[PDB]
Amino acid sequence: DVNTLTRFVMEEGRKARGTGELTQLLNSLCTAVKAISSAVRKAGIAHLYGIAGKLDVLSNDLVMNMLKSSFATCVLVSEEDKHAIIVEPEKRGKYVVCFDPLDGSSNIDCLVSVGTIFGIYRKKSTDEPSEKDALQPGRNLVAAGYALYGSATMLVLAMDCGVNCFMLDPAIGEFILVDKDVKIKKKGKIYSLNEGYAKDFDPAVTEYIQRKKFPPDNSAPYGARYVGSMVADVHRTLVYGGIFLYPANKKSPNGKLRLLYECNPMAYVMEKAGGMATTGKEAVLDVIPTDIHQRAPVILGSPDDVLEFLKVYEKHS
Amino acid sequence: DVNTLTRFVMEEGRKARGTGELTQLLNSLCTAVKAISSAVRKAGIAHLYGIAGKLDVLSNDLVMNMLKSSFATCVLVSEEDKHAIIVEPEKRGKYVVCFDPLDGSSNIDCLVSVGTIFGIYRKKSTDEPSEKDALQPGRNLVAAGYALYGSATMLVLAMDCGVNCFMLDPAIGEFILVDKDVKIKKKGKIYSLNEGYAKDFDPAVTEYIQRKKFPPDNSAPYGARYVGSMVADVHRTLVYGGIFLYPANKKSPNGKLRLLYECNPMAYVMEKAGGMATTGKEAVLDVIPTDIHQRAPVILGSPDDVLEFLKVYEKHS
Amino acid sequence: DVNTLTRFVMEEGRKARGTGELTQLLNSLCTAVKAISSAVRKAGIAHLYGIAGKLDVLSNDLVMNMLKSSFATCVLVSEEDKHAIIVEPEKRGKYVVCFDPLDGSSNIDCLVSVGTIFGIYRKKSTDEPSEKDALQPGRNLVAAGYALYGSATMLVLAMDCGVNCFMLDPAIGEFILVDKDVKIKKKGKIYSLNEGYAKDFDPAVTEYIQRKKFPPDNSAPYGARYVGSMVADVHRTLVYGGIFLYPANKKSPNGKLRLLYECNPMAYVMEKAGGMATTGKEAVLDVIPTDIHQRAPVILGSPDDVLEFLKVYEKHS
Amino acid sequence: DVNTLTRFVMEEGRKARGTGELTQLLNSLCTAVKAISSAVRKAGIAHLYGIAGSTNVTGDQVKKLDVLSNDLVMNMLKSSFATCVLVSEEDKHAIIVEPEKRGKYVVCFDPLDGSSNIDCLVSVGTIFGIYRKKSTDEPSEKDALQPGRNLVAAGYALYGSATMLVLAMDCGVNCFMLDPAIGEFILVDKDVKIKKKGKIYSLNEGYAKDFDPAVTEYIQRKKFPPDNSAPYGARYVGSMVADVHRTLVYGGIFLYPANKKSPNGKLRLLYECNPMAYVMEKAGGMATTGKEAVLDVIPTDIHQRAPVILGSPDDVLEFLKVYEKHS
Ligand SMILES: Cc1cccc(S(=O)(=O)NC(=O)Nc2snc(C)c2Br)c1
Ligand SMILES: Cc1cccc(S(=O)(=O)NC(=O)Nc2snc(C)c2Br)c1
Ligand SMILES: Cc1cccc(S(=O)(=O)NC(=O)Nc2snc(C)c2Br)c1
Ligand SMILES: Cc1cccc(S(=O)(=O)NC(=O)Nc2snc(C)c2Br)c1
Repeated sequence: DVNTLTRFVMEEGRKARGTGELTQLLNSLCTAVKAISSAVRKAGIAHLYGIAGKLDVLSNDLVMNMLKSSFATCVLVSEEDKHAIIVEPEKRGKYVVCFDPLDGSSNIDCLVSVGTIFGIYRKKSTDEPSEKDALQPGRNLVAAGYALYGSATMLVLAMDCGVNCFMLDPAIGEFILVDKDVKIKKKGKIYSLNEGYAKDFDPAVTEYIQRKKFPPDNSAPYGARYVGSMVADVHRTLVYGGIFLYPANKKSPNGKLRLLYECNPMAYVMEKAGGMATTGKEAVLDVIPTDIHQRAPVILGSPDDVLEFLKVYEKHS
Repeated sequence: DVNTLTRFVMEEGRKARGTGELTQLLNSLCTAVKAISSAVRKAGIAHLYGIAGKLDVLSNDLVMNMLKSSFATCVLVSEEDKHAIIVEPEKRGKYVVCFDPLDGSSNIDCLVSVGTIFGIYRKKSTDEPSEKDALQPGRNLVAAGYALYGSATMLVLAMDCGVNCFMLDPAIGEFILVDKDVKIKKKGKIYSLNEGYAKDFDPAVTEYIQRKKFPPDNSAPYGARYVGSMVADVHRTLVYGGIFLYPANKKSPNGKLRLLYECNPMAYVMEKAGGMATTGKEAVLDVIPTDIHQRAPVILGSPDDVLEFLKVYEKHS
Repeated sequence: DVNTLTRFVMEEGRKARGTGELTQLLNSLCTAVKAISSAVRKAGIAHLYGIAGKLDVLSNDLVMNMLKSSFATCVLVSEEDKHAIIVEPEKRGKYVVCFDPLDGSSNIDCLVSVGTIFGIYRKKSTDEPSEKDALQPGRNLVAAGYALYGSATMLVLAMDCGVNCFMLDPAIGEFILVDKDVKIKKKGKIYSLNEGYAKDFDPAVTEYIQRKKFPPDNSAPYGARYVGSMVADVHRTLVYGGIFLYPANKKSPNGKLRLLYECNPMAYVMEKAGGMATTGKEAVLDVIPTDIHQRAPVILGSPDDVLEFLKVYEKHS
Repeated sequence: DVNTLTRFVMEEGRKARGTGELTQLLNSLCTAVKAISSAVRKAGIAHLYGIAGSTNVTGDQVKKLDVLSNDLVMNMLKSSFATCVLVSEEDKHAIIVEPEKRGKYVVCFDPLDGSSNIDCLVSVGTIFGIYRKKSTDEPSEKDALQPGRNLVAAGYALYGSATMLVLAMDCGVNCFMLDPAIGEFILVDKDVKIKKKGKIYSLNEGYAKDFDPAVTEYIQRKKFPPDNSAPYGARYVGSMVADVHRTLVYGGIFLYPANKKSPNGKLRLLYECNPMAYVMEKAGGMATTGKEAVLDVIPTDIHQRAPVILGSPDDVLEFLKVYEKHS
C-alpha cells in the first residue's frame, strides 16, 4: 500500500494516543519543506529576471511561520536568528524546535545540494518559555531529521520507531514513503571530510585518514567524498555507509558545526539507524548545551568506522 | 530584458545565417533536458508506488528520440550505448552528438547531483555515417555544455560566442538566461579530486595536492570539495574557480572519465570561459580519439591553477 | 494565519475527539484529488505522444485506491462502477463514500472544467458491509464536497461546521484555505440549465425561466450561464449566487443527475452554505434511495431563487 | 514523431524563408502563455495567504491576474524585437514599441479574456491576432486599423481543465497541449477542421427580451425544430475562448449578436472577433456580423465592438438565411 508522510505520521500518533500536537507540528514542517523545495528549485525565477517587466531568509520565514501557526511550539531556535524566538502566547504549544532552514546555502550559488535540518524537543518545565527550554541534550529529542534538496527532494524522519525516508513527488506535493526503518551498514567504504585543512588536523584525525588511504592490511583504500553541505554528506553516509567527520582541532576545540540544529538531529538520525555519532570525547546526544549556538565536533556514520576512529583518537589521548 | 534559451539560440542563428539545423538540434536538446529534470526530481513517483493501485535509460531515450526527430543529426554516441547510433536516412542531418544522458547517476540513490553532458560536432567526412564520425578531437566542437540537476536545474551552453548559463524555471518550463559570457576566475581556492586514490597517484599529482594543503608561500590552504559527480564538481569549478582533477590510477591507467562525452565538452566549456583543461601531456581538446568510449585523465579549471599543476608535472618530467 | 486542508481537518478532528478515521479518509481523498488535478492538467502528456520514443478510469482508480488504503472505508459507490465496491476486511473502516471521480469528463475533449464529487456517510450497523449501506438519505451525510479542476483547482469541503474552500497551490501541492465558512447570496442574478430541452420542460420550469427573462417585479433580467459540467455550474452558483436546474425531461423523467454522488453532496454543500436543494417535490437530502445509481431532479442555489421556483412549482399544483 | 510548438513554428519559418521575426514573436508569446497559465492555476498562491509571513509577497504576486497577464504579454512581445504596435484590451491607446526594439508586426491581443468571472474559476484564455505593418509612416495606432483579412496569424490559449494553444496560420489550425511537467506545448491535433454542422448553440439567453427578431426566430428553430429533428443542446460558459473552442472541437454555433440596445454588439473586433473569425475560417467555419464577414470589417477605432456569429458553416448559413428573411 502507498503511504504518505501525512498518513504515516497520523498513524504513529493514533498508536501513541498523544494530543495531536506533534502530528500538527510535523504537517506544518512538511508544508514548509515543500515550499522551500519549490523556491530552492527556482520556481518563479523568471519573474525576478523581468518576464513581466535571500533564499535562506525566505526558508527561515517559511519554517518560522509554519511552526508558529501549528499551535504546537513555544520556543524556536534557528541558525538564522541570534536569539531563540518565543512564540506568542495565544499560539503556544508544548514543543521546542531547533532547525537550520537552509543548511549549506552559503555555497548555493554552485547549485550544490542544500537541506533543512530539524530537531524537536518537548518543553520540560512549566516556566515562561525561554532560550533555556532549548538547552536539552540530544537524547531528549522526540523527533529529528532533514530534507535534502538534491537531484530529488527527500525528507528523512527519525523517531523512536526508527528512520523513514519520504520522496517528494512534486507533481502532487506528497512525500511518498520509499524506505522504511532504514539501517546503516555496519562498516562503509567512504570517508568524508574537508582535507584542504589537513595542516590543522588533530594528529588522531591525520592518522585515521592516513589509514583509510594507506590501509596497513591488504584491503582497498576507502573512497573520498565531500560535498561541503552537511545534509548531502550525512545522507550519503546513511545510504552507503562510511564515516563523516567535522572534528575538533587546536584552532577549533569545539568543532565548527552547531550542536542544536546540525549535530544533534544528525546524531539522532544516525543512532536510530544503528549508527554512531561522537565528539571524540562523548556521544553527541549526551552533550548538555549551555548556549543555543554552541559548536560541537562530530564524527558519525557506520559504527565499526566510528569505533575505529575512537580507537585512533584514544591512541593520541 | 529577459532572455530565454529559445530566444537566445535563435538570435545566435539569425546572426550566423546558418541553415537552422543547429538551432533545431538545440531546441530538441533543451526539451529533452526539461524532461530529464522532471523525471530526476521524481515527478510521478507516487504512481510507481501504487497511488492508483530506470532513470538513465529513460534519459538516454529522451535525448536519443529528441535528437533523432530534430532532423539535425546523423550519428549519436551515448554513454548508454556500446556502439554509435546511426540515424535513419529519412531523419539525417549534418551534426554528430556525443552525450552522457545522466552523468553521476550511479550514486543517484543518495540523491547526489546528476547531469547531462553533450558535445556537438559537424560531421566531417563525406563517407556514409558511422562510428568514425564521432572520432574527432574536441577542438572541432561547434557547441558543448551540460545540464546540472542540482539544487536547481541549470543549462550551461558554450559556443564560439562564449559560455552562457540558463536557469530552468520549473513553473513555466523555460530556461532563463541568468549569467552571460561567463569567465572563470584566474585563480581559485578549491581543489577537487578523489583523494582515496592517493596510494596510486603519480608524483606530480601527489606534490601538487601537497602544495594545496601546505603552501610553500604560507598562504591559506585551499579548501577541498569532491561531490563524485563530474557535472557538479566542474560547475562549482566554473562558478567559484579552482581546479578539478581525475588523473590516472591503477584501476584506471588511461584515466576514468570518458573523452568523448565528459572530458571534451567540459574542456570546451572551460576554454571558452578562459580556463584550461589538460591530460598532463596535452590539452584535452587536442587528443585525437580512436574509440568512442575511451577514457582520458583530466586536470581542468582556473588557468593559474592548471598552469601551476603543469609546472609540477614538468618538474617530474 | 495561513491554514492548509491537512491542518484544518486535523483540528476539527481534535475538537470532536473522534477515532481519526474521518481525518485519514479526508487526507487520502485530498491526495487523490491532487493526483487527478495533475493528470487533468495533462502533466506528462508529452510521454504519451512519443517524447521518449482513460482519464476517468485513472481518476476512479486514484479515488478507489486512496480510500481503500485509508483504512477508513467499508463501502464505496462510484459513478464508474455498476455495483458498490466492498472493501476487504483488513482495510475496513466505518465510512461509506459515494463519489463521481471525474464529473463532466464526457466533454473533457473541449477542455471544459471537470470535477470530483464526494459524499461520506457513517455505516450504522454491526452487519457485514454491503451495497445497502449506501442507501441512505442525504441528511445522513457526515461530510461532502467537490474538487473543481477549472482555471485553478479548488476543493470545497462541507461539514457540520459549514463550508470551506481550499485552493490547490500547484507549486507546493497544498490546499490553502482561502474562504472560510462560506455562505451563498440570499438571491442571485444568474440561472443555469440546458435550455435546449425547452420542448420537454415541465410548465413550471418553462414559467420560471420566463420570469427570469421577463421579470414580473420590473427588475433586470437574469443572465444565463450553463457550462454543462455540474461542478463548474454548481460552484459558480455557490460563489455568485443564483440558481441551477436539472429538472426532468423526456430522456430523463426522473432527471439526469445521480442522487447518491451528484445531487446529495451538492445539496449538502448548498444547505451548509445557507442555500437550498429540492427535487420540486421535496428536499434532495430527504429522498431515501432504493438504487445506488438512481437519478433525481435537482434545483439548487440561493434560497430566494429556489423559493421562487417552488412557488411557481406549487402554482402548477 | 513528437512535435512541439517551438519545433513546429521554426519548421514553418524555415520553409517560408522569412527573416525569423515572426518565429521570435511566436516564441515570446508562447513563453507569456506558459507564465499566464502558471499564474492562472494559482502557482504561489500560498505566499499571498501568508505561508512565509506578512513580508514575503512580491510585486507580481499581488497583481490581479488580468494586469499580470497584460504585463507578461506586453513585455514578452516588446522583447521579441518583432513588433512595433501593440493593442491590448487593457489599454485605451496603442503601445508603440520603442525604436531599438521594433519589428514589423502589429499584435492585437486580449491578455486574459473572461477574467471578470475568474472568481468562479471559469475557463479563461488569451486571444491574439498578428498583422504585418503596411504603411511607411512612423508606427502608430492606425497600423492596427486593418481588416481581419490581413491577419498573418491568430489564435488563443485556453486555460481550461488543461492549457491548450490553438494556432491558426495560412497552413491551417493546429492545437498544442501544454505539458506543465516540462513546460512544452505538444502538438496534439493537426490541420483541424470544424464539423460542417453541429448540435449545440451558445449564447446568453437571459437577455432574450432584447434579442433581434432574427435571433429569436433562429433560437426558436434550435429548440423547436420544424422538421421534427432533435433539438440542439445549449451551452454558454460566458467566456469566449471556452465557448469558441468547444464550437471548434464539437461543432455548432456561437452568437454574440447586435440588438437595438447594442447595435454593434458587445465583443471587441480587434482582439476578440477577428482572431476567432480567422481561426474559424482556417478551420472551414464561418464568422459573420449578420451583415458581412467579420474579417471584412475595416475598423476605425481599435476598441470598436462587433457582433459575431460563428461556428459550423451549415449552422451559420442557416442563421444568415433567417437574418435575411428579416431583411
Ligand atoms: C507522530 C506522533 C507520534 C506520537 C504522538 C503524536 S501526537 O502526540 O501528535 N498524538 C496524536 O497524533 N494522536 C492522534 S492522531 N489521531 C488520533 C485519533 C490521535 Br489520539 C504524534
Ligand atoms: C545557435 C546557432 C549558431 C549559428 C548557426 C546556427 S544554425 O545553423 O542553426 N542557423 C540558424 O539558426 N539560422 C537562422 S535562425 N533564424 C534565421 C532567420 C536563420 Br537564417 C545556430
Ligand atoms: C475532520 C473530522 C471531524 C470530526 C471528527 C473527525 S475523526 O473522527 O476523524 N477524529 C479525529 O480526527 N480525532 C483526532 S485527530 N487528532 C486527535 C488527537 C484526535 Br482524538 C474528523
Ligand atoms: C512561423 C513562420 C512562418 C513563416 C515565416 C516565419 S519568419 O518570417 O519568422 N521566418 C523564419 O522563421 N525564417 C527562418 S526560421 N529558420 C530559418 C533557417 C529561417 Br530563414 C515564421
